[PDB]
Parts: sequence; C-alpha cells; structure tokens
Amino acid sequence: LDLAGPLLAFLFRGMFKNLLKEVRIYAQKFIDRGKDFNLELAIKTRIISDGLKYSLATGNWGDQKKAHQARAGVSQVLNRLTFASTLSHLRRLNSPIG
Amino acid sequence: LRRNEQNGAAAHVIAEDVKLLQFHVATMVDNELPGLPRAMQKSGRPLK
Amino acid sequence: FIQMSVQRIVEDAPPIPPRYLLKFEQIYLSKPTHWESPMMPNEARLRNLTYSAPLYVDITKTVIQTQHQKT
RNA sequence: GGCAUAGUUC
DNA sequence: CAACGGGCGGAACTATGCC
DNA sequence: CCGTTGTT
Repeated sequence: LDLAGPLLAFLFRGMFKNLLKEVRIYAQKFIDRGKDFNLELAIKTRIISDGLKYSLATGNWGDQKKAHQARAGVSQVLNRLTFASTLSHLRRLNSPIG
Repeated sequence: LRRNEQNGAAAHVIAEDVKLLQFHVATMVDNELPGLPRAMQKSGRPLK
Repeated sequence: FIQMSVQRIVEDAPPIPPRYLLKFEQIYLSKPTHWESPMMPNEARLRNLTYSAPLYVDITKTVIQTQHQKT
C-alpha cells in the first residue's frame, strides 16, 4: 500500500532530478563564458513548489506535461458531509485495476 | 512551401515540408492514425 | 517521509582548466510560514492559501572550498 | 465559456 | 500462420483544476 | 474477441 510517504517521495525524486538538471544547464551556460558563477540565481524553487502543489491539487500523479499516462484518482478532496464520512474517507484504499 | 519553391530549395527542404504538410492535413482529417506524432497545441492536449 | 526520505533523496543524487563541483549536504524544515509570520490552518482555509513549509539545503561550492548554508 | 478528473443517485 | 484494427449501458446530480 | 490482409 503506497501511502503519503512513498507517494510524495516518488513524486519528489523527479522534481529534485529536474532541479539538478536545470542548475547543471545554467552552470554550463554561465561557465562556457568563463566569467563567474552564482548559486542562488541557478536554482528554480518554482519547480519543486509548483510540482508538488499541482500534483496534490489535481490528482494526476506526475508531471504536468505528461498527464496522459499519469494515474488520476490520488489526492481527492476531503468529504465533509458527516464525521463518519470524513473518517471513512481518511481511511481508504484503492485498486488501480480498470 | 510556396516561398521555398519560388526562391529555390536544397532538394530536401521541399520534401521535408511536403511531408510536414501531409502530416498536418492528415491529422486535421483524423488524429488517431497508428504510429503518428499525434499533434497537440498547448498543455499537451491532443486536438479534435 | 519528512524525516528520512527527503534526506535520502538529496544524498543519493550524484554531485554535479578550471573546474566547479557542487555537493548537497543536508536539509532543514521550518514550521509553516506565510510570506507577504506563522500561518494557521484556518487562515490558510479562509484566504485560499497553501499550508506549506520551506525546505533548505546546504550546498558546497569548490573550484579546482566554499560553503553555502540554508539554500 | 470549453476540456479534463473525482464523487454520488437509480 | 501472423499481424492489424475496431468494438465494448442507460440516465441523472454535485464538485475542482485548467486553458 | 474476432473480422481483414500479408506472408509464406
């Protein structure tokens, strides 16, 4: 059973990899000139922030560009009709079978 | 393609452009052929 | 997840004539705050905000060492 | 305005 | 005999994210 | 799952 830990860790691995790719690209572009290099300007926090926020907001578990094979149905909006509804929503499983 | 065929091309730009126009027209007719680029416009959503 | 998995993911990432090398050391997490200041969950609900905390990291810059804290 | 996803009734 | 393509219920009601 | 078309 993939709970919040495994789900968010799998999601975060890709975003950290993308952040490393972007800082690498920026460093190479700024270093081929040979002038200098900076760290803060090389890091795009928007990647991690927007990626986590989007995946939690829509439920399509993956990157926005590839929301075709992304498995939808994770991260539903909490049911608040009754306390029993809230509890039974918070303790719920799912079989990805079609 | 009209401009290229007027000003003269390199005998392969014309062929590539012909293939590209063929792809665009074919996808306009039907966008579900097996083994095609599957043209999109924005946000990754395929056309209709 | 917060205690172990993010740290492991940071650590297992491979590090990236003059040469430059970087190596991320360890992470940090403050309690959730709002930037315009702690942000309470009810305020996050009322103002259509997002309840979140910032993640920092130590990154070391070397030329062939210089330390950058709380990136 | 439209696209998508989720839940529910019979 | 093997590869390819089309086919797969009916209605209805809310909500949320995004172009 | 099973109707077309190819290959052999």
